[PDB]
Amino acid sequence: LVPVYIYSPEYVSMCDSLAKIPKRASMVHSLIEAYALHKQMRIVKPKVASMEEMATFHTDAYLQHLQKVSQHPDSIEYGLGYDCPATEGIFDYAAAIGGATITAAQCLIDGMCKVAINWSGGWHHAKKDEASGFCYLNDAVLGILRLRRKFERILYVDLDLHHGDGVEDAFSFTSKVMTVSLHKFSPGFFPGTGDVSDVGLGKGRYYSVNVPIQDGIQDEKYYQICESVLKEVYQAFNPKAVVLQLGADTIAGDPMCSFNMTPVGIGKCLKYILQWQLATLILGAGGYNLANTARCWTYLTGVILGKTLSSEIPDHEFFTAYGPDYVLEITPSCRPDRNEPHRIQQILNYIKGNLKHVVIE
Ligand SMILES: CN(C)c1ccc(C(=O)NCCCCCCC(=O)NO)cc1
Ligand SMILES: [K+]
Ligand SMILES: [K+]
Ligand SMILES: [Zn+2]
Repeated sequence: LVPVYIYSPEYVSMCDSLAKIPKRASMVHSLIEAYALHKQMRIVKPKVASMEEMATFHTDAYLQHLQKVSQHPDSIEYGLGYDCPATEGIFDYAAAIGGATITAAQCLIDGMCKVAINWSGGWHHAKKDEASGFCYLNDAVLGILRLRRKFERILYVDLDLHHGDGVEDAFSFTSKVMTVSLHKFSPGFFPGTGDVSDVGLGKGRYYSVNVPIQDGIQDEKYYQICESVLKEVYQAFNPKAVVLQLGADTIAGDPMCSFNMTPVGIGKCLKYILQWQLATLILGAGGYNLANTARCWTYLTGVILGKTLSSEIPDHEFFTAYGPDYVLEITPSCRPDRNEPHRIQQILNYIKGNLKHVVIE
């Protein structure tokens, strides 16, 4: 039907308080509203996740400590400290984002929509009892566990710059959820996991697909790799629902300065997934050039709505942040692509061999 847009003014205000991305949620929604895209979507207010719902993946012990420090020596033991500081109210922030993704997943299984959007979600590094990489709660896993009540095989596609290790670890032992992550992979780069030989464990073996990619990849080659993998994944795995993480830290201009992507390339990967006509949960999380992240997700929202957007950024609250040209398009950086053609073919062929075992159920 009409895409569902998870939004409430209190929810965006909560997401703006994250120290790593101040006011990014307001910038994203303000630009989407500036293009009047919210009038073409069904606005759904997100609920706050309960302790029972967060406990479907996270352990009690980790959730108790998170709730205590939210209002300590054992904080480092649960991954709280450096990348994830235990600030006041951090448990309610986690429950808010986790509940937003659960809400979007609930809309999918109720037949209310075929696409549900929660751009502020997709924190894919958190483990069942350990925070990691700015992630205290793994709302992506919680969203998958909610769709799992109705859909038998769920495909998780992680297009963030970083490896989605938390989601992959959560389902590394099952064949009922397949994780596919395209990410920068280089010794020293966070989180350091997700080589192409990472395929899963036990009965989940060959149901974890990882595409290690080097710096400087652009739209054309990226869609070549993504369409090649998604085509083989769709025919070998035959999914019934898709969870799509679209972190914008791959876009040119991001301080990560690794990939050299534009939203047009990500949108072509998104169009290929929407053509499957499946229930699709859209997440974001990643993105540290605030204006470029709003640019990307606004463009991707238009791709979902099938609309073509005006190049000029309309005047709004955060208009001054869209220099230097104040247009929606993003120009790739003039730096080399470090992806050798023979290395990419070697990675794709290795994945093709792994997926042949999936065609032998
Ligand atoms: C300049 N400065 C203080 C820092 C710069 C980079 C990092 C970092 O990458 N840390 C490793 C954790 C990265 C997790 C990124 C989360 C993400 O986007 N996942 O997709 C840390 C501090
Ligand atoms: K990824
Ligand atoms: K798996
Ligand atoms: Zn990232």
